[PDB]
Amino acid sequence: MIRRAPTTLQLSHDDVTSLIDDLNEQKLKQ
Amino acid sequence: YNAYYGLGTSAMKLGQYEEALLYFEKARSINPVNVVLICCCGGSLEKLGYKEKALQYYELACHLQPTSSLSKYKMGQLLYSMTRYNVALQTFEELVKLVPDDATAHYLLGQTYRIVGRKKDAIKELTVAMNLDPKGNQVIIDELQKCH
Amino acid sequence: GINKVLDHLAPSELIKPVKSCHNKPSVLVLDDRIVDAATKDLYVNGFQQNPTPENLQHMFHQGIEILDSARMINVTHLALWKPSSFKLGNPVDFALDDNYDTFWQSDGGQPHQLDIMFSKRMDICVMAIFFSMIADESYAPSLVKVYAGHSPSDARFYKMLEVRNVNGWVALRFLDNREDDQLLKCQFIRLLFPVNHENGKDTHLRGIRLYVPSAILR
Amino acid sequence: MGVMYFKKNEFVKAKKYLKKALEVVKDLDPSSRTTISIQLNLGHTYRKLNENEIAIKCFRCVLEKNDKNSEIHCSLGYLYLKTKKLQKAIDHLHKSLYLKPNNSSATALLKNALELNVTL
Repeated sequence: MIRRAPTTLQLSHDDVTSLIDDLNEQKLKQ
Repeated sequence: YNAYYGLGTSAMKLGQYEEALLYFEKARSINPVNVVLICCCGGSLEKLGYKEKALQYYELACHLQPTSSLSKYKMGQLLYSMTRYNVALQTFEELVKLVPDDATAHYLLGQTYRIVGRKKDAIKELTVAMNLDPKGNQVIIDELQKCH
Repeated sequence: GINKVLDHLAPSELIKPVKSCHNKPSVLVLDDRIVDAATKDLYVNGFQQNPTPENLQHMFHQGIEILDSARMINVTHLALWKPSSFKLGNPVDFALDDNYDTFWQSDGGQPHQLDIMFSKRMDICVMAIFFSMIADESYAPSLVKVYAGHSPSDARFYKMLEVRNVNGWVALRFLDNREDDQLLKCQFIRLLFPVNHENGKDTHLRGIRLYVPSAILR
Repeated sequence: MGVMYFKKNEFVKAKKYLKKALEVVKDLDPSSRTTISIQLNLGHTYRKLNENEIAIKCFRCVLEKNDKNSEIHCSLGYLYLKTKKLQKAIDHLHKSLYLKPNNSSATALLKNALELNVTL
């Protein structure tokens, strides 16, 4: 049988934008 | 570190002074023992406006390498900009001692002597400057009639 | 405040002194046999038998470095170019390659046009063109008119150029349009070559450049 | 099932189902584009579950099994910059740029990582 290629999860741009922002206020904190 | 230095230079030529400084600090961190990396980073700092930190880095460089002609050139330029001609005089003196055959050193030495007020030193150094090189004599001539 | 600014945008009685323009197109003299301060400003290579091409290739270089010697920014490659027509031998690249040996040649109607249309608003201040009366007398540009405008729609006449004898770079800074800025502010520039010397047909362009204002480790 | 529960913003059951998928396939056939997808999706779930250590471990495993993967190196850069392992972050990010020069987010991530490293 022709097994379908399993779907793979992607790293979205929204989450990385959120993380880089959070890092910006993190460094702005001190 | 060569890639970091090249990135810093590429950012510098485009005007992004703070980015170029950002690359140059990492370039220093990779190789702490250097001289012209120190000079370029300090020049970036004075482009930012941090003259005191640039002076401290320049002093660290000159301490690391007591014999560094370009570093001493940078101390001379920065002290001329900051009106510290009292110590700039000895900086140019040691520099022209290091390099006796370059007309640029004689030019700056005579200019600093004229700014201080020693007319004889200024005219002697400018005369040496014109004798060595006529390619840039146009500025040397002007420094003549200004002093005369 | 609303009224006073509208008066500033629309000065009705303030501007028009007498309305007595001559309305004739001003003609610029390019001759290099007379020495003058204004001519020296626009003519760079200096006034001088015909030099051999190797001197012409030689003098082609110092004219380049002298123009490049001053504090200046070159954006000749920062715009799109479209001549009237090619001849399949040399595109405008050989005109903008800063090489005297290579050149660009058009082939088509007598009023040849060279289009220099920009992508962004850049304020050109110095216009540089190289001519070779003796190397290219057959295809020498005898009559030059430079346009100006913000688009192909609104191209308008700017200046007149009569060519009698110029073997050298020609510097063309703009002062009439803006006396305050001493530079030109347009996005669309086109050139016309309606006639050549001794009743020529086609025209070369040895050099062209565009000027705008604003130890190491390996 | 794990992927659909992840898409449904319900990560806890997705995590357990992907764990079951891994443990079923753990003993046999490490290759053949199956363990790779299992471990990649599991690492993505852990990174969205905010637990980073096992996610980094699984991402390292798949990077061992496959080095030609720009997305994997971007994910390692993400995870390392989430922690304070800046050297590994910049190394994996430069690797990703090498793998694919034209990456949209990676440029900003590299700028932020360099700025943080210099300010550190």
